[PDB]
Amino acid sequence: LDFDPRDVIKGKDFEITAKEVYDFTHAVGNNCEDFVSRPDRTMLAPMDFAIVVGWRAIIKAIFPNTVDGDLLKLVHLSNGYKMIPGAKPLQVGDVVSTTAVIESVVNQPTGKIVDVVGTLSRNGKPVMEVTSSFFYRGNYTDFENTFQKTVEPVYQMHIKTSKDIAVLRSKEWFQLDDEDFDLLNKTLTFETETEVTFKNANIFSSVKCFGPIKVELPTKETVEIGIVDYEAGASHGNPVVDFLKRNGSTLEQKVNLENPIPIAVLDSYTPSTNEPYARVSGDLNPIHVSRHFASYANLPGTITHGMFSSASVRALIENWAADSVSSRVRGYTCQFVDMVLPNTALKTSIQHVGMINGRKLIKFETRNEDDVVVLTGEAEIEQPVTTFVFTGQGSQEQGMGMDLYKTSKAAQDVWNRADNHFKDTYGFSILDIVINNPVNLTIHFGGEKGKRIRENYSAMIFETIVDGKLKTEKIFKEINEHSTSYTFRSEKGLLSATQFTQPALTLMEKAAFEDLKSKGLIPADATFAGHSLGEYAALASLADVMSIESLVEVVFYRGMTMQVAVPRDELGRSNYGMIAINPGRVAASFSQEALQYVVERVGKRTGWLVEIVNYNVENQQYVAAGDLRALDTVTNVLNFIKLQKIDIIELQKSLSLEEVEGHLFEIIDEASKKSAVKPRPLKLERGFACIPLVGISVPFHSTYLMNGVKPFKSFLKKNIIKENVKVARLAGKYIPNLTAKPFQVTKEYFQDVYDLTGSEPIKEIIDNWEKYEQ
Amino acid sequence: IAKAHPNFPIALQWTGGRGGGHHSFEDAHTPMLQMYSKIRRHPNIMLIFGSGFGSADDTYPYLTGEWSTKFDYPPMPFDG
Amino acid sequence: MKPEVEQELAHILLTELLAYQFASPVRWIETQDVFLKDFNTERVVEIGPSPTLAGMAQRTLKNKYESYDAALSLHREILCYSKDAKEIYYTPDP
Amino acid sequence: GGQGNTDDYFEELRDLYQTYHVLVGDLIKFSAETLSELIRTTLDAEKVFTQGLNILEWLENPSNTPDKDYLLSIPISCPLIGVIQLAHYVVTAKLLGFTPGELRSYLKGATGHSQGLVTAVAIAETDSWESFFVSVRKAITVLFFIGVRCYEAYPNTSLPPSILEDSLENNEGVPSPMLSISNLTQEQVQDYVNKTNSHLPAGKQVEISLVNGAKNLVVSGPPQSLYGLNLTLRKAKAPSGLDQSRIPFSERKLKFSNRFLPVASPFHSHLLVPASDLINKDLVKNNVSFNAKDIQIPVYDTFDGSDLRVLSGSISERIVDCIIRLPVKWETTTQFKATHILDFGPGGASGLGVLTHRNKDGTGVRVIVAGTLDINPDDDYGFKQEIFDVTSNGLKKNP
Repeated sequence: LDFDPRDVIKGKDFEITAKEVYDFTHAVGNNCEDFVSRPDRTMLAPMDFAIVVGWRAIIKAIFPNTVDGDLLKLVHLSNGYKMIPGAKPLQVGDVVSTTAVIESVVNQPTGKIVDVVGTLSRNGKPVMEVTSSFFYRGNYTDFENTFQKTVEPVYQMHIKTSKDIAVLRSKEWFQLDDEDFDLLNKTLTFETETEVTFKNANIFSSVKCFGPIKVELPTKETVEIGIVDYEAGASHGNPVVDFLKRNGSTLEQKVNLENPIPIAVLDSYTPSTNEPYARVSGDLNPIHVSRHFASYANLPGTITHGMFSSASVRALIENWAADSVSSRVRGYTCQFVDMVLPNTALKTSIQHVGMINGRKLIKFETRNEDDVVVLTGEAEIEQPVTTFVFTGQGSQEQGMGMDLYKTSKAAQDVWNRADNHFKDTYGFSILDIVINNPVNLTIHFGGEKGKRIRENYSAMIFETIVDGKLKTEKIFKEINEHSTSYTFRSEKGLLSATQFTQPALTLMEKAAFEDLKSKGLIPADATFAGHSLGEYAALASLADVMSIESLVEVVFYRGMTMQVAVPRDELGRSNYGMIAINPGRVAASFSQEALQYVVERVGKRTGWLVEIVNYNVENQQYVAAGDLRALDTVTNVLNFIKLQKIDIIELQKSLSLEEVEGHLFEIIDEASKKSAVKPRPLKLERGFACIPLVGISVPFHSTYLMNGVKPFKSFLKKNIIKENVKVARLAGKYIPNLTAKPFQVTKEYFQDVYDLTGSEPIKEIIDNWEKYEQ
Repeated sequence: IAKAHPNFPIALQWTGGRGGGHHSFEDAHTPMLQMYSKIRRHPNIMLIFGSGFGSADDTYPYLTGEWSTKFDYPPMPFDG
Repeated sequence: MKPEVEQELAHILLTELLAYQFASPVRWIETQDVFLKDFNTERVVEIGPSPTLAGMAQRTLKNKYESYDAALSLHREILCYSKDAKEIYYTPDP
Repeated sequence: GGQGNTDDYFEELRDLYQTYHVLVGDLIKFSAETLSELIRTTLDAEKVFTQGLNILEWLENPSNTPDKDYLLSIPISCPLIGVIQLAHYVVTAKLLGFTPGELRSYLKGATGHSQGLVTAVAIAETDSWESFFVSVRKAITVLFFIGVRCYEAYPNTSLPPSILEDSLENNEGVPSPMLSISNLTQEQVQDYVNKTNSHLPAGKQVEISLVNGAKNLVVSGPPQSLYGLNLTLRKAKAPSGLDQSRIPFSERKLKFSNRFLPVASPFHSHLLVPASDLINKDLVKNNVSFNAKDIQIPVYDTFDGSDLRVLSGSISERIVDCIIRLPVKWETTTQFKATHILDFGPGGASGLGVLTHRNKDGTGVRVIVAGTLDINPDDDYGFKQEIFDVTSNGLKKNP
């Protein structure tokens, strides 16, 4: 008992044997059909097995002599787990190492509480944390070895005025690396961890407060600046939180749901005796087995184990809340209130009240037969494996999100930071675009702000690949240093010209997504993708690749680069477009290669441009784009061949491969000029299996635009910062559209993207791959 | 009907869809392939089978009962 | 490996991936599979203005993954943000 | 009858300790005593009977009975179904004043379902009333070691409620390790499970377990994967009251009911194969070993259909393989020519006898229920009394 109540307690290595959890699961009455396997293979364990492997280390903290306690009237108050995020649940082959450190020993009038935080590990890596709370009831005045230590709720400090940045460094515990840091309009959070040492019930003897100060980047990814550093003897409170109480808010990760939704009201049975559990848990506590002890402690009788009661109720939840998959429980905590006697039935409630970090916050509460509460706690329970797909262009409309923009504080903080940026950099606000799509938009170039904006318009350059030449040529030909205005033209409204839709769509999606992040609805292992425009709105929403101000920049530039490379008419409509082909309606046997046989001959024959741009769903959805003069030919040839049901597919079977060459050449050059009778203003119509796409007048995702990709790439290199991209939120969770395989930083992935695009940045990397080695 | 009248001969002319004239959708065999037992539990039912009969050889297997053999069933002979 | 050179390399890779994405076609087939076949997503959430991708996912689900999602018996749940707000907000009515 | 014909099989012991108490009281006492002795003498089955298996007190006060969650499990039921089958056998050999060997001398052959086949082969060695209890021991230990050596080979785990609720409105019960399919040929269910086995790995594949009728089949597998093929059947559903009466026959979609059999383990599958040697060692560990010269009446194989007199090695070896590994081809094992089938298995009016009747219906065989005393309006089968009628009212011959 010369044990130190301050040091950490080293447990002992416990290789899980496969029969230890088979025996545990039943002795707990854990009927959860998720944990038992066959011998000669490793087993999987319950989360509560942490206490089996943690007890011999956890309780060594209440033993040291300086913490003097009457072990008999010792009461277990609460127990919580925290499966740390990123680790797999424990398997039996795992030789788990445990380590426990006493956190705080607070001494109330009614006793003194000890809170031990054990941390179990395997292979060095921490696996899960276990918190617990005992209670030595009675009176103690041993303050000289009393100490409390807590983690405070992270405090946000939204600096707006200039006089607060003074009161901040007016303080001695507020210091940064560079006091010259621009503190205006930034957002400061305080992840602090405070310690305290008592000398009376209220008069502290030593307070410490520390924890980094972080700032929201333009990507809202917090980065540290400085370190809170406070220390004071003979305090009476803690100042560094008070100055954060009333000055700043509480960044509460727990977000309550709008209305609680009950899951179940169930019943369990305390065991016949406490001996079977006591033998498994290694807890030979004679309060639950013997009778000459429970009566010694004035107890109702040989009570159960409280920890058994926790494990049973947890098992009562994994089946019902986690649909009987255990890996979805990433944390669980529970309070003991009063005690229960064996062979008793418990009314357990299960309720969904909150959300955290995209995972469900399930409260529970167990009633006795007389319906008195014994257990209260909640669970860190995952959602199902989720995927967020983000839409593309062609789905824009009025007021899109402008309802949510009226509601979600965390959403309007996006449209604001966007238009304000556009208002000041291009004199042109989206929030006035979406709420009423205008037909034309003239940009005035007023005084100083005006000239500043006009040169900003003329400051963008459309490069073009011509024999390696990065040919610098002007985005805006009508602009010049003498223009005082500039107009935008579209007949239906500018939400039909991709010039402005791309930023509107990526905004609306990102502005609706980060509202979900405000509600704690996003997993850490969620996957994400986008259809042909939503890739940026996805990247920025999930991995925070770019600030919203720089995101809207590139998405607006993309619209422009797509726009200028196609000749529009007097009003700004194009001879190009895209079409949706459903190979199912033309022929029940219309293969994927049937489209390649039908349309490639159109392109090789008519010399025009049509190409199947998107492979959405096979034999059901393939969309093509390009020259409308050939697009309507590909339209009409299918509406004719469905009337004939001439399967080119069986022509590859019934006839030879090179006879059908000319055989379909006849049909195609016969129908090509038959359909070519079209006038100049080519208006597309829906036929048998062709579905026209409205608004879309540029044929994107075509080889026709291959020239304008090096300019974009060069531009992209400026806006996206390697510091902003985090590989953690990209490996395996991002599925690109260039490569339809999850984003992985591998050589073959580089070789996978290269051989389909023929780009030098990958050949120069794979040939210098030995930067892999350092 | 038969259960209502025990000693009153009532003949079931079970024809099948494959006959002439007015037309039923059912197959010939499968209804009698599983009602035969429910019938013979009444001795006052003459079971008669039609819909497609042209010679003795055509219907002889239905007369002896051999038709239900190729349908994996006890031989079930008909009454005409 | 060394995390920072990997940051560098991944930034390059993402850069060119978005770059040539401009003109190359969209292999939504193989994507629509891998996130629906390998990871076995239970909740696909279309974040957008109109439910185009939800309709695009149901018809590849019923068509090519009908025997599969039965042999495994998932509740493959398709939601757009537009039309399925209560199911994504977990605020259904009694 | 084997396992899975009724839901509450223990209720059939209610009457037996109640009705023929003066008659089966000694036998049930002997059986329960040797059975509890088996729990004590075996290494670690003290843990597999979580609420113990003292059955005698479960008889006087039903409050001492644990419910189906513990009562329907295999290591607790498999011996009890066998003792029920033996009790309905002793009451009639006794009420007919027959020593067991005397009654056995009457039959042409005896066979059992999934489970009862051990009871049949046990009866085939019985000669006297005192030489009866050694056979009772021989039988009941076989079923005790089958239940135990399986319940750890493939225990029951709690099914995720997301299926428990989604299966009820689909007009099904709690998914159990075996599922019964009617109105469907043996070729079509294979066509389907081949589609489902194509997805899942070997440890979750399913297979047909009981070719019960010609258009009545049972497949086994994990309750998860079985519910899965139950789903993949719903694409081939058609509600039974859809009135296809206005669409040609070949244009109709096959309607057929199905339900989960109240069982606790996938009999006649691969999931239990790892237990075969574990019981074979458990038997030779004890004295139980059946011989061909010891049986006089033929006993038929549920898998081959042949008599167990002729067998390469130990007969007791194929007996368990027919309950764990090999499927039962019930019409293949009913290739005998006899006039009456009296069944002592569990379930009575819903037991094996009724389906055997529906199979051998136009063959002129007359099944009688040797389990229950009741009445049947059309009298297609018989009951307790028809075993004991001395008038011409007992010898009734269906056509």
